[PDB]
Amino acid sequence: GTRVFKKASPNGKLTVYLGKRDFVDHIDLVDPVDGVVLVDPEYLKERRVYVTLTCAFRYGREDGLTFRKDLFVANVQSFPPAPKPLTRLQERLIKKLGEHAYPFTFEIPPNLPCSVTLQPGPKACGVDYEVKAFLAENLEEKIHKRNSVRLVIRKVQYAPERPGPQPTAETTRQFLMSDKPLHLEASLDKEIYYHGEPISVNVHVTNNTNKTVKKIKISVRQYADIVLFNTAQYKVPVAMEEADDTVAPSSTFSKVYTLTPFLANNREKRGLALDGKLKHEDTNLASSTLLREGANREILGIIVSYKVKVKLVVSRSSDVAVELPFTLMHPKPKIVFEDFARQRL
Repeated sequence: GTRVFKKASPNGKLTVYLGKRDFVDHIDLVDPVDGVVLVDPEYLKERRVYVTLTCAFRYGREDGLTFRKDLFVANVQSFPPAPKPLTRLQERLIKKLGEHAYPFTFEIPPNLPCSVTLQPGPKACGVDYEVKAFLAENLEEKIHKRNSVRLVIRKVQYAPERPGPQPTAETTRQFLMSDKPLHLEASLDKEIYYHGEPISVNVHVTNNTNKTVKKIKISVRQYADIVLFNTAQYKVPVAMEEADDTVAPSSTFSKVYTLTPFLANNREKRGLALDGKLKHEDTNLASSTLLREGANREILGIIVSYKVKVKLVVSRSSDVAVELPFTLMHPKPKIVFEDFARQRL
């Protein structure tokens, strides 16, 4: 039936239940983090149960950190209940789990960065979301690790396909020791693409020169800018098609090329922004960072964007190129207990 993900604290006395691992950001709002926390009463002994949701930017090795910045923290006291309406899943889970199952809910602000991990090779950085449930007498009391449970949830970006005009074409005019120019014009089929979806690139060349285009290189490039702790810029090709298609002198050429950027091909590449850990199978290339008008760019930690590049290799050699921006999003999303740990393949 309904899949519910759970994780227990090391001692087994505190257990957290969530409906999903990935909470979709719909730009306007984010899926609520609706969960339940079960507690052992003999072990409770008149202690409070807290649940914390943290969004943090981290920089440095996973394995005392080098850098960590909390971008958002939300705390809720689940036991005793604090002076909110429950969801279908929470109501269904309390009935099944019993009188010691207490609800927790967080509303993730939409302006926060989506989950992103940047692998720089043999160091790392990223934005992570963590649900932490723990039992204690107050927030000021230092927590015992066996009395706490940590679940790494993700915020993933989804945007609906653009209802409007076609994506604008990119052009370039270049003179190649010539009286008249070579005109390169390219366009993409859509503005928004999802992970695993092919990208079609409509290439148009009006070569009014006496030179010949010997080949056409089509590629998808990821651009990842680190904007916290250590300002840096990465550029990684994530898809490449080298076509041996020529454009004769004084001639017009037109062709549609299709490419699909896949993480599977770029596991070895460095400076690559992913939407999760490389070890987890549900990880894809990072989605494009949506920049709202007047938003603080710095507090997003890592800014990801994509472009398709169309390069014409000319004989003499020389290069004529255009770059086409596009948005890469997470695909449209979609009682038995399951472990929260994400699978590797």
